[PDB]
Amino acid sequence: GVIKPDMKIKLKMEGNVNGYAFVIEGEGEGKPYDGTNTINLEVKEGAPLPFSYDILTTAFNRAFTKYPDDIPNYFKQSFPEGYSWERTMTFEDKGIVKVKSDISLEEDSFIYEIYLKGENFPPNGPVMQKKTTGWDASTERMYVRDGVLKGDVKHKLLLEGGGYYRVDFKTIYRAKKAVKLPDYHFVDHRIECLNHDKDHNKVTVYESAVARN
Ligand SMILES: [Cu+2]
Ligand SMILES: [Cu+2]
Repeated sequence: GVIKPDMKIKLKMEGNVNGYAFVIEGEGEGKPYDGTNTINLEVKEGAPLPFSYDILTTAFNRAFTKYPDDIPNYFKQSFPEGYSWERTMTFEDKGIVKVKSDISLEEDSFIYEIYLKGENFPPNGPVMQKKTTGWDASTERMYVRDGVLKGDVKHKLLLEGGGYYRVDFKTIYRAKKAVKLPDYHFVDHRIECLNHDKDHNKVTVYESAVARN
C-alpha cells in the first residue's frame, strides 16, 4: 500500500499574525497506523516570532491517526492523491486564526503546504504577549456534512501560571477523490512540545491521535 508503517514529513508554513509575517519549515516522521508523529520546526523568516507559538502547532495531518478497522479512514483512503483541510480557530477574546493546508505524498514523505492568517488578537492579550503554555488534550468530533468530513473541537489553550483560554476549532477535510465515508466518531488528540527557548526559533512538536466510535 501507499501508506507505509513509517512515513516521513516535510512542511512549509507561510503565516501572518496581527500583520507579522513569517515562514516556518519542518521535517519529521511518524507511524500512521499508531497515530503518532513528531516534527522539528525552524523559523526561517520573521524570527524571533512576536506572538504565541501555540497558535501554530496544531497546523503542523490526520493520516497520522489510529483507526479501528470498522471506521472508514477518510484520510488514509485519500492517498496517493491526498487531501486538503481548512480550519477556523475562534478564541474567546475574538482573536481568530484561519489556516489551510494541502497534504500530498512524495515517495515515503507527506508534504504539507500551509498558509495561516491570525488576526484581531488584543495587543496585550496572552497570544500577542506570549503567555501560553500549550494545549490541553482534546477530543475532535468527526462527521460528514456536504459530502466532506468536518471536525469540531471545544479546545483549551493553557496559560502560564494559571487557567486557559477557550478556543473553538472548526475544520473541513476534503479528499481529492471519492472515498468511503465514515459515520460520526471521535478523535482523541494529545499535542505536546519538547522544552524550548522562549524565542521559539527551533521547536519539536509531538502528537498522538486515536479514533473511536
Ligand atoms: Cu506498500
Ligand atoms: Cu512555547
